[PDB]
Amino acid sequence: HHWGYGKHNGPEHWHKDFPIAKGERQSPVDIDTHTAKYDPSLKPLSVSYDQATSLRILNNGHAFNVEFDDSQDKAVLKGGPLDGTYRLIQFHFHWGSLDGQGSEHTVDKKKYAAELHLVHWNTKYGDFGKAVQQPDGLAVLGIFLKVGSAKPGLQKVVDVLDSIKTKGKSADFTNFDPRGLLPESLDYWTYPGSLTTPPLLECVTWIVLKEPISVSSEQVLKFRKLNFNGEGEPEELMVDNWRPAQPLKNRQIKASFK
Ligand SMILES: COc1cc2c(cc1OC)[C@@H](C)N(S(N)(=O)=O)CC2
Ligand SMILES: COc1cc2c(cc1OC)[C@H](C)N(S(N)(=O)=O)CC2
Ligand SMILES: [Zn+2]
Repeated sequence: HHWGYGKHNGPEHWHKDFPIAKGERQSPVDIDTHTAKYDPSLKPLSVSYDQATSLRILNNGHAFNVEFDDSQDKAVLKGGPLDGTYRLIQFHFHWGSLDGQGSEHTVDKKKYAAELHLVHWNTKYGDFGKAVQQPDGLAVLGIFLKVGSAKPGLQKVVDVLDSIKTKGKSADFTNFDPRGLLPESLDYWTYPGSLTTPPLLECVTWIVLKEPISVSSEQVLKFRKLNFNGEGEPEELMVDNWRPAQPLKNRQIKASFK
């Protein structure tokens, strides 16, 4: 019926319902590290998550979303390429069926096992639905995951997944601190792009950290036990929920580091 990640409804089909799929600023993209240019005009990046208030985790049939109370100026992203203040609304991941794929952005064509997206909206537009209608409406902080050592700050997420196995299920998810998902370094690449799922709106300033976080094989295996289907339907494992790299077109990727 609707869009997803399969042969018959996956990324290569999305353009029929969402023609912007073939637009001028689509995401993700390949980050060619040799062509990205250091930009001295970039101000320092500010990730201020100390007062973040998580609420709930939801399996939406595409990924799982950890949702935050964004009714107050709490968890915010500022600086870097951004003008003004962007408020955290949710995070989610994209991942693969195997450790050699899963990320949406690639780095010199390298695919990581997964990619975390911390989604923020520009407070100048008042709320998320108005923000996605603007070219500078969203800022998505993207963080690569590689398989190696466990990420202790991820385990609370992993352990709730059994309770939201299928599409439409949610669970209370309070007091989760997203600071535990960040790598040491805030070095990043940035470029103007889009949502990577329908409606594919061209409203995102992408900020993709250079340093991946490490998660354990067991952690990512638990992601792959989720289901795309609803309860009581035949099992379709939630794997390979990533859009591949799209044409860069008339864009430059800027680096925050020399
Ligand atoms: C049977 O019903 C289907 C409905 C749709 C699709 C596939 C289906 O079966 C394969 C995909 C191709 N489009 S979309 N949004 O362009 O990916 C959504 C509508
Ligand atoms: C349905 O809930 C959401 C899903 C998605 C996003 C935000 C959501 O709630 C705010 C953002 C925009 N991503 S992405 N991959 O960072 O571009 C697409 C998927
Ligand atoms: Zn995403």
